[PDB]
This record gives sequence, structure tokens and C-alpha cells, in this order.
Amino acid sequence: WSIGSTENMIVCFNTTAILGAMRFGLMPSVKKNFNGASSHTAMVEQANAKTIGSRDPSGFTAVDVLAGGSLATIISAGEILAGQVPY
Amino acid sequence: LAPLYVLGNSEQSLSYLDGSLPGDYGFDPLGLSDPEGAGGFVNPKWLAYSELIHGRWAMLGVAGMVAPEVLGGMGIIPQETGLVWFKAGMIPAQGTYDYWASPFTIFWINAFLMNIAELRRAQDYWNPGSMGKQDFAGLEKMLGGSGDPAYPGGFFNFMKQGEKDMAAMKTKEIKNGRLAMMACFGCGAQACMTGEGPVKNLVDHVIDPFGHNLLVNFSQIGGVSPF
Amino acid sequence: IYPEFGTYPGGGESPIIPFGSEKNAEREVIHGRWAMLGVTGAWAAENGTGIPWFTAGTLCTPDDCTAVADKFPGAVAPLAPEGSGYPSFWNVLIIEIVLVGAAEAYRTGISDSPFDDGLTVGDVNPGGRFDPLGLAESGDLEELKIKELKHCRLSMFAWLGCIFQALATQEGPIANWQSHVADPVHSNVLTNAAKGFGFY
Amino acid sequence: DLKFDDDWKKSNVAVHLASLFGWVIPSASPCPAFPDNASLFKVFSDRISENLAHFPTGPSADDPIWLYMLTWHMGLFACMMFGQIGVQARKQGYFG
Ligand code: CLA
Ligand SMILES: CC(/C=C/C=C(C)/C=C/[C@@]12O[C@]1(C)C[C@@H](O)CC2(C)C)=C\C=C\C=C(C)\C=C\C=C(C)\C=C\[C@@]12O[C@]1(C)C[C@@H](O)CC2(C)C
Ligand SMILES: CC1=C[C@H](O)CC(C)(C)[C@H]1/C=C/C(C)=C/C=C/C(C)=C/C=C/C=C(C)/C=C/C=C(\C)CCC1=C(C)C[C@H](O)CC1(C)C
Ligand SMILES: CC1=C[C@H](O)CC(C)(C)[C@H]1/C=C/C(C)=C/C=C/C(C)=C/C=C/C=C(C)/C=C/C=C(\C)CCC1=C(C)C[C@H](O)CC1(C)C
Ligand SMILES: CC1=C(/C=C/C(C)=C/C=C/C(C)=C/C=C/C=C(C)/C=C/C=C(C)/C=C/C2=C(C)CCCC2(C)C)C(C)(C)CCC1
Repeated sequence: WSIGSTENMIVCFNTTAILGAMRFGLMPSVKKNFNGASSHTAMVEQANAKTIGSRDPSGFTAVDVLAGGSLATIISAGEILAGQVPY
Repeated sequence: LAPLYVLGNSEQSLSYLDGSLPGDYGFDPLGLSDPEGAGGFVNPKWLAYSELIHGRWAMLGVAGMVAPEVLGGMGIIPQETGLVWFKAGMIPAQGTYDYWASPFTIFWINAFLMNIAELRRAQDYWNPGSMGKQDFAGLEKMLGGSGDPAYPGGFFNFMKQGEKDMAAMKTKEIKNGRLAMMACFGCGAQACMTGEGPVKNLVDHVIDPFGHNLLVNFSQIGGVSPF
Repeated sequence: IYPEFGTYPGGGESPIIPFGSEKNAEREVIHGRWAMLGVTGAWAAENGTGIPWFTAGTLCTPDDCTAVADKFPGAVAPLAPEGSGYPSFWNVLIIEIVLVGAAEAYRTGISDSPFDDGLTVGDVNPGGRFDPLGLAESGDLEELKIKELKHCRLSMFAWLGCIFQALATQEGPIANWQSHVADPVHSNVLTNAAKGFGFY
Repeated sequence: DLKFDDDWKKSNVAVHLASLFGWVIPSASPCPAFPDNASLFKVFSDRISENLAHFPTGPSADDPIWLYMLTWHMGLFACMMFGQIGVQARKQGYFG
């Protein structure tokens, strides 16, 4: 493992993509998700988590960061450990 | 009103964290300091007082981690006395020194000395003015307290320092206590991982940051194991 | 704003050349978005693969286009089955010119506009449809417009660079950049003029 | 009203074909777990052919046809049931 290695690049790409997705409303986030929504194609702003504390102009939160990082690490684990199984 | 301090505040946290409490930046992501539903040890006064006691103990602890090691390394104190914190008799398997009495005798001494100090402190916390009333060997006069358990302006403020700007100084101490709690957390953490003392970890990071950091230390998670 | 040099089309004029046609502003910005994509593509292709962008013109030819298969850094699989020849140049160019021509005709109103909500023909940056992330409305869209245009001009200058370097050094922009960063005193245009750019 | 609806099935030909073929095709796709990258449908059809040569004699208790039959029919029926549920729910107001 090193900077620029395949595993490092996989995880960095995964976390960047996930955080961008839930920052711009492409993935369910703290301030906007399917809780109390209508259909699969539309998420809604969560009043309970609305203005829960952020200095990012889209309202991106630390819990959003932690959730996206956890999901990205989970996905990176799944993808990297594919091809490491013995068989 | 700064980055890394808006992370924790919310409707709940800002509902009760007005800001007059010393070093109140609103960072309460959990509902631990909520006045309604308070009780036991999760009431806001206990948390604030415990934060301050932890901060002061952490400042003393970090200073006692750094001072014997630095002063032995330069040569101020004896080398035998300038042990690292975790090898200075805290853990005899890890390391011990031959003090005046037996390390367990010292433990019992310091134990009852801390008992007699901390129980007085507690009774000031619960009954403020009662610590200056009973005749405590003629020492109650300077142990009356101040009504604030956190800040007894009696003996302990004998220099009367930080009086012109007490509010600013109150914030100074909270922030230093927070920094020292994190510092002591770290010192234990990279004493558990690296196996060396905090100053040696520091200088190792100063010389070669890319070879004496966390990610490199994962390969060498014990250094030399004394067990 | 342009404290560096010149100015933007909205206010001021270039002493180097009069404004002339308006549509030059539109033309400049699109040219710049294209040079941004071209310079970045040159940069990244020669970063991963190593081959210069200009030599990479022959990356697909009617006889030889399956060469491109798996020519991407870290690519999960080859583009097409290796040695099949099914990724023929004829196919890939046909698909390309179809998609480009459709995009450009919809851009300039030659054919139509498939989207029914505004998207006025003849604008640099409509943002109804081509702003999925809402970063213009987020704010500083105009600041981002100046930022955009400055990046445009810098990238066209960079592309004019990459072309010139190819004409003189015949080595590729990153190889030139690595040679210049390694020994900047004796890796510049003028020492290449001293060698004679190869032709002299 | 409170009368039973004789069209309770709501049998849709498009559902039947979509479920059947959208299980058959994925089950006919290459599967690297099976030998020669054979599909579940492929190995199942191979076992059917091998056992249909001996038409009266049933497959042996140890023959792999049983596991392939179960693991194919489950996925098929899952596609049938979920396809009906999803189609009739989308037609109704369950989703939008
Ligand atoms: C295995 C088959 C399968 C599954 C899981 C789904 C799944 C789904 N379909 Mg359906 N669909 C299918 C086949 C399937 N489809 C077929 C064949 C057709 C064509 C007839 C359709 C037509 C169709 C329409 C028209 C619509 C859907 C929609 C949906 C989604 C809404 C929820 C739902 O109805 O299912 C419940 C599904 C879940 C995944 C919930 C959790 C279920 C748990 C995990 C248990 C499932 C076990 C799993 C399926 C494994 C089966 C194997 C077996 C051995 C146990 C969901 C993603 C709707 C939608 O919004 O999609 C955009 C919609 O409008 N589907
Ligand atoms: C890190 C720490 C506490 C950390 C708590 C944190 C982050 C809490 C965060 C949160 O609450 C907030 C803010 C907001 C909430 O909404 C969210 C959470 C997330 C829940 C305490 C350290 C506390 C550290 C302490 C008390 C250090 C004590 C040291 C002492 C006593 C002396 C030790 C020695 O004597 C020996 C043993 C041997 C001698 O040789 C050497 C010396 C070193 C001298
Ligand atoms: C990605 C990549 C990888 C593959 O391997 C190979 C590949 C070829 C496919 C390749 C793809 C290439 C692509 C798509 C390229 C796009 C290029 C484009 C659109 C370039 C634009 C080039 C623009 C120029 C020169 C303008 C010059 C104008 C100049 C100086 C004057 C400016 C000016 C003005 C007007 C006013 C001032 O006041 C003063 C002055 C006079 C200075
Ligand atoms: C539209 C829209 C809507 C959504 O809501 C939100 C949104 C953000 C997605 C947004 C989308 C934005 C997009 C798609 C942006 C694309 C940006 C891109 C591709 C930028 C590339 C910018 C690149 C530049 C300037 C190059 C500089 C080049 C220089 C110095 C060269 C240096 C040099 C030279 C010449 C000689 C040496 O030898 C070698 C080297 C190469 C070193
Ligand atoms: C742009 C911007 C910026 C930057 C940003 C960033 C870059 C961010 C990042 C972020 C991040 C980067 C984050 C991360 C996170 C992470 C996480 C949170 C992780 C997690 C993990 C986990 C949870 C795990 C789990 C596990 C394990 C342990 C083992 C087993 C498996 C698993 C995986 C499951 C700044 C600020 C400067 C400014 C503003 C703007």
C-alpha cells in the first residue's frame, strides 16, 4: 500500500464520490433523505435535522461527513477484498 | 462562531448553551447537558464541574509526563529519576523506581491524602459554604469557598492572579484543560502503540514526520515489549 | 475582474484587438471550455499512459483501433475484447460524430432543443439543465463566471503551449515538464533553440 | 364495493413474460463459480437433458439436478412474485 496505489485510489475515489453525492442532494443525507418522502425519485428536507449546525453553504454536517466516510470505507472494503478471497 | 465549533451545536444544544458558562462554544452534539430531564450524574452542573476537574488533572498529568523526561534528557534532573511517565512506578511490570517507601505504601499514602482532599472538595460541590464552618484544624478560614464549586477564591487563589480579566482567564483555563485532556489521551495512546515516552514520540515526528507517524507505527505497534 | 491583464467582455475592451463581433465572447468561452478539456485530457493521458496527446491521434485507425483496449490507468477491464478488432475505428468515430453532432446541433439550435424548459440557444452557461449540482445558485456564479473565463484563457494558452512544444521538442508536454522541473537551467525553450529544435 | 372482485389475479401477460425472461436471462448469464463459467440455467438444462434420456427412470437422489432445480425455481418464483407486487403497486398508489 502507498499513496497512488490502487487500494488508496479506490477508497479516495469512493469517499469523494459519496460525499459529493450527499452534499449536492444526490444521496440521502442528514438534512435531506427519504424520511417522510413520497416516492423513490424524490427526497425531502428533514425538519428535525434542519439547521443541526454547519458552516457549509449547502448545510453539510459532520454527521453527514461521518456517514459518507463510513459508507465509503464499507464499499471500498467490499471492492478491494474482492480478488483477495483464496478460492 | 468558528469552524469545528458549529459541528456540535444544534437546536437542542443552542437552547441551553447560552454562552456565559466558561468556554461555552455550543459544542454539545449529544443531549447530555439538557437541563430538562436532568438527573444523576448527567446534570449540566456536574458535567461542567467534572470537565473542569478533568482539565486541571490533565494539565497536571501532561506536565508530569513531559517534565521528568525532558529534564532527564537535557540533564536537569537525575537520569534514574527522569523516567518516562509509564515506567516511573505506575506499572511495576513496565517499570519502577526505588523511592523512599514501597510503591504500594506510597499508593496508600497518596490514597488517603486524596481521600481527605477530594471529599472536602465534594462537600463544597454539594454544600458550598459548609467547608469553612467546622473546625478543620484551624484551616477552614481559608477553605470557605466562593459559592461556585469550580472556582473557590480562598487559599487556592493566594496569588490573586487573573483578577483584572477573570472572565478571559476563566476561558483560558477551560481551553487549556481541553487541550491537556487531548494531550494526555494522546500520550497514553502513543505510549500504548509506540512503546516510548511522549517527548521521544514528539522529536521522532519532528525529525522524520513520514517515518514516525501513526500509519508507519502500525507495523511496529509495540516497539520493544517489556512483557 | 482582471487585475492580471486585459478584461472580460462585459466591461472594458482589449487594446490588443478590438472587440469586433459580439459573438466572439460566446466563441471564446466555448473555445476555452474545449481547451480545458483538451489540456486536461493531454495531461491525464500522458500522466497514466505516457504517450503524448498528439501522437495519440493514431490511438485508433481503421485498420488498428482495438489497440485502445485497456489503455486507461487502473481500468477494470479492456474497452473491448482484446484482439477482436470489434472496436473498429469506423464504429468509434461514427458513434462519436453522432453524439457530438447531436450535442452541438442541440447547442446551437441547428436541429432542435429536446428539453422544453428554457435553455436559450446562444448562451455560454444556461444552467437550467446543465447545472445539476446547483453551484451557481449556491452563490458566486458571477465570481465563478470570471473564474471560468480566466481558466478558459489560461487553458487555451496552455493548449497553444502543448502544440508549440510538440512542434519543437517532439517529446510531449509532461516529459517536457519533468525535464524542466528536474534541471530548469538547461531545460527551457532557449536551450532547445540552441540544439535547434531538432530542425537546425 | 364489498363484493368480491373476480379480477383479483390481475393477470398481466407483460408481467408473466418480464418475470420469466428477466430471471431466465440472468440465470443464463456466465457464472464463474460453475465449471467452464456455465450458468445456473446452463447446468440445470444439462441435468434435464441427461435425465430425460432415461425418461421413466428418475434422477438419482445424489444427482445435482435437485439443487439446480431449487436454486433456479426460487429465483424464478421470486421474480414472478416481486414482479406482480411491483407492477400492481406501481399501478396503484403504493409508490407514486
Ligand atoms: C427478484 C426480483 C425482484 C425484486 C427484488 C424487485 C424489486 C423491486 N421492484 Mg420489481 N419487478 C421485478 C422483479 C423484482 N423487483 C420484475 C420481474 C418486474 C417485471 C414484472 C418488476 C416490475 C416492477 C415495477 C413496475 C416496479 C418495481 C419496483 C420495485 C422496487 C420496489 C419494491 C418492491 O416491489 O419489491 C420489494 C423489494 C425489496 C428489495 C425490499 C426488500 C426485500 C427483502 C430484502 C427480501 C428479498 C429477497 C430477495 C428478492 C432474494 C430472492 C431470492 C429468494 C431465494 C429468497 C424494488 C427495488 C417499483 C419501483 O419503485 O422500482 C423503481 C416499481 O414501480 N418492480
Ligand atoms: C481525553 C479526555 C476526555 C475526552 C472527552 C471527549 C472528547 C468528549 C467529547 C464530548 O463531550 C463533548 C466535548 C461533547 C459531546 O456532546 C460529545 C462528546 C463526543 C461525548 C480526558 C482525558 C483526561 C486525562 C486525565 C484526567 C489525565 C490524567 C493524568 C494524571 C492524574 C496523572 C498521571 C500521572 O501520575 C501518573 C499516573 C504516573 C506519573 O508518572 C505520570 C503522571 C502523568 C503525572
Ligand atoms: C484531450 C486530447 C487528448 C488526445 O490524446 C489527443 C486530442 C487531440 C484528442 C486531445 C483533444 C483536443 C481538444 C478538444 C482541443 C481543444 C482545443 C481548443 C479549443 C483550443 C483553443 C485554442 C485557442 C487559441 C489558440 C487562441 C489563441 C488566441 C490568442 C493567443 C490571442 C488572444 C488575445 C485576445 C483575443 C485579446 C487579448 O487582449 C490579446 C490576445 C491577442 C493575446
Ligand atoms: C457545469 C457544472 C454544473 C454543476 O451544477 C456543478 C459542476 C461543478 C459539476 C459544473 C461542472 C464543471 C466542470 C465539468 C469543470 C471542468 C473543469 C476542468 C476539466 C478543468 C481543467 C482545467 C485545466 C486547466 C486550466 C489547465 C491548465 C494547464 C496548465 C497550466 C498547463 C501546464 C503545462 C504546460 C502547457 C506545459 C508542460 O510541459 C506540461 C503542463 C501540462 C504542466
Ligand atoms: C472540500 C472542502 C474541504 C475538504 C473537505 C474534505 C476532503 C473532507 C473529507 C472528509 C473525509 C475523508 C472523511 C472521512 C471519514 C471516514 C470515516 C468516518 C471512516 C469510517 C470507517 C469505518 C466506520 C470502518 C468500519 C470498518 C472497519 C473498522 C473494519 C471493518 C470494515 C468496516 C469498513 C465496516 C475543507 C474542509 C478543507 C474546506 C471546505 C470544502
